Amino acid sequence: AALTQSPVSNPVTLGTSASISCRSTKSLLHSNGITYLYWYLQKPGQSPQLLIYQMSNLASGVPNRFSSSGSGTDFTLRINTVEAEDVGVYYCAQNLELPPTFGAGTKLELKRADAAPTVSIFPPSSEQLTSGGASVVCFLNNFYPKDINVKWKIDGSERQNGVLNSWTDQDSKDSTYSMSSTLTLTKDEYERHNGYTCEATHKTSTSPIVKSF
Amino acid sequence: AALLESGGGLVKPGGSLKLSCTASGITFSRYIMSWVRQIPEKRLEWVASISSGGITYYPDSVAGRFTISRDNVRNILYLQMSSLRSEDTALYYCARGQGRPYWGQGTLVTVSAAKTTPPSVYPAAPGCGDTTGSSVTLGCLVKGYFPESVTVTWNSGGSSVHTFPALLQSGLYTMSSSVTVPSSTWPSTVTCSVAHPASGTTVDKKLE
Repeated sequence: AALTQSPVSNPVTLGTSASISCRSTKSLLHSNGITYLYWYLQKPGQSPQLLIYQMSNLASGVPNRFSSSGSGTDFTLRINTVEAEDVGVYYCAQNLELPPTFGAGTKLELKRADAAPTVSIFPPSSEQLTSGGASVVCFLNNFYPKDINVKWKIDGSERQNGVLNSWTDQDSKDSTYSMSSTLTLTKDEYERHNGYTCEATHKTSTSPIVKSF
Repeated sequence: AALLESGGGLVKPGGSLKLSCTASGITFSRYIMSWVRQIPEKRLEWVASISSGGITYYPDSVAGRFTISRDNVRNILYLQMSSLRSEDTALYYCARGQGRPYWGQGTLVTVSAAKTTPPSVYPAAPGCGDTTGSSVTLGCLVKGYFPESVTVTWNSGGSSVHTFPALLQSGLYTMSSSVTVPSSTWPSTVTCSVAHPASGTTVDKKLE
């Protein structure tokens, strides 16, 4: 019994309804009249949360904006009046027979207005320096869409060697995206230069939001 | 009604570990109890099930290495793991899947050879010559730790927090966390609290 869902939903406007499809290779409708399909939610950095079970029973705590309908083989999770906090990955699954099987999950995409990244660069801490290490960090927070590049310039030169980037999931309250960029290097190398620039080229303005020290 | 997994931890390849699960409001002996697991990559993986009649089911992936059992009197569910493999690393859940599914908070099982290490916390504060004042961006850099499971807290009251996923570098994990507040309150002590149980460590650094 394989359950299949798409990896991403179409972008949804806050306040409007979202639909998440799911399909099973076998009918989940049991002779007792119950359809053994359940949905759970996985938010950024939290434990899975049951949403709906037996096709149309809400789990306590789950607001009635959530609902599920479908035949025995094709189902739809519906979320009306989508709120920013609804972001996350929705999984369908079946508990009709062994072995238990699960969908691959559908990430709810929330659409919103373009936003610029609030950049903030930081030089190696004194502590890290006393330990011989020297990493320069700069954040590019609360931007939209999640598309961006980031570029480092050491003393006016392009350095992409020891750079590591990390992106967060869509914010559950802001619907924006944030990213972290860290250029790690030896203290000896760090002192070998004086200027460090953090460049953030977002798909807006055409002009990069640079920051350096 | 609550299910509580326990017994997870760091174990060397080829090693063995026994997970247990207690419950409140659920009588294990009456259902098909199961164990499932999820690798951070996401998507649950069935690990084992045991029927009310005591029949055990296992997918090929663990077929002869894992043993699910149940103590009907003490109402405890067990998962005896052996010949542990790297691919077994994950968060393991105890679950009553029939009807309304119930599962625990989960227990982490790390199959590695690497030595566990506490995290090095470095404060990220505005240096000399930077746009500050109206809302400033502060943060803490956490690098040099192993058991990934690590949590950062800012005064226990943050809404403008941004915890970035940890990236593995040279065997060690590194993650950062940023916060933002107006300068009007800036001189009111900002402190980040990094917890890392797998090391029994908790580091706190007040920025500037």
